[PDB]
Amino acid sequence: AAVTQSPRNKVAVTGEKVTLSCQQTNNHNNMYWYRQDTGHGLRLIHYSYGAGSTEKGDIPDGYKASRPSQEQFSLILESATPSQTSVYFCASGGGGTLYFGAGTRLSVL
Amino acid sequence: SQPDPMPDDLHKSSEFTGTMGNMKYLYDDHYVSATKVKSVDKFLAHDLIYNISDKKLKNYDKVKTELLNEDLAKKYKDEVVDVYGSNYYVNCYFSSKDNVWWHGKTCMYGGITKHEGNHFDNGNLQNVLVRVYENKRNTISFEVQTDKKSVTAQELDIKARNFLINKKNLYEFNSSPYETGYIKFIENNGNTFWYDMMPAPGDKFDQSKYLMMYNDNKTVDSKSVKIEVHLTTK
Repeated sequence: AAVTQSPRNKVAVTGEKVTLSCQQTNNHNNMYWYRQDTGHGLRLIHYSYGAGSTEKGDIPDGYKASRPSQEQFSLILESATPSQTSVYFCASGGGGTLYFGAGTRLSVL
Repeated sequence: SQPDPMPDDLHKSSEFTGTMGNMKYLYDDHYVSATKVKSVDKFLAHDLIYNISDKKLKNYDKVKTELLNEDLAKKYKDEVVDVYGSNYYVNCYFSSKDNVWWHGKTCMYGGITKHEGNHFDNGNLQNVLVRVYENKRNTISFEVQTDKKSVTAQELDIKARNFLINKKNLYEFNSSPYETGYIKFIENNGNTFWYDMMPAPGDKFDQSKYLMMYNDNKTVDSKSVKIEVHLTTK
C-alpha cells in the first residue's frame, strides 16, 4: 500500500485548526503535498526533501506543513476558511518514482 | 576577544525569501542528548559515530558528529563522553555521493565532553542567566539549566533559543518578528564571542552549513559564564 492519507473525508467549520496526516511505506526522500482546482489541475502548496525540512510551493499562502520523519508529512491549517475547501493529494517521489495518496476531500463552512 | 557585531555585519530576516521553519526546526525541543558513551566507528578523518538512539521518535539509532579537524577527533576518539547537539538529516552523509539516504543515522557538529568528574554533587543542576535585549532594552531575562560543570556553548545556545521559540516567537514557520539577532557569551576571564541567529540573505537555507559553526566544540564554565541575546524588531 504505497501512500495513504488521513483522514479521507473532512467537514470542518470556518475557523478551526485542521491537520492532514500522510504516511509512506516505500520510504522515498521526496514527499509532496497537493491541491487542485475543482476538476482541473494539481498545484503545489508545499514539498519536502527530508525529515525536518519543507519548502514553499506554488500556492504556499494560508498553509503550514511539517516533515518529522522520512516516511511522514502533514498539512497544517490554523484558521480554515471556505476558500481552502477542496481535494488534497500526497505523493512521494524518488529513484524514478512518484506515488499518490487517495486524496482528502475537505469542507470549510 | 571577538569584537561586537556590526549593523550591516548581521543577517536580515527581511532578506530571506526562504522558509524560516527549517530554522525553527532545529530548536523547538530538538537536540541529541547522550550521557556517558563512547565513539563506536568513523567515516572521514574527523567524525565519530555513536550508537545513540532516537528517544522521541524512531529516526536514528546512530549519530555522526563532525569536529573542526582531525586532532580534535582523536581527543575524543575513544573516551567516555556526554553529548548535546542539534542534529539534521537533509545532507547527512557517510560516503561520497552528496544527496543519498541511510536511516538510523543523523549528523551534527560538536557537543561532547568527558563525562568523568564533570557532573555535579548529587544531580544538582546549574542555572545560567540570559539577559534578552529587544531594541537595546532588558525586556525579558530567564535561565537555563544543565548537568555539565563545563558545557558546550551549543548546548547552552540551543536551550536559549528553544525557550525564545516557546515564549517569544523567535522563529515562526514563515518568518520571524525580528530583523536581526545574535547570541553573545562572556567568559569569567573576559572572552566574549557571538553567533548570528538569522539565515543567510537569500532564497534557500542549507540547514547543515549553518551548524557547521559548532564544530569548534568550544566549551564554557557554567557556574560563571553569562549570556546575552540581542534583537531588533522589524
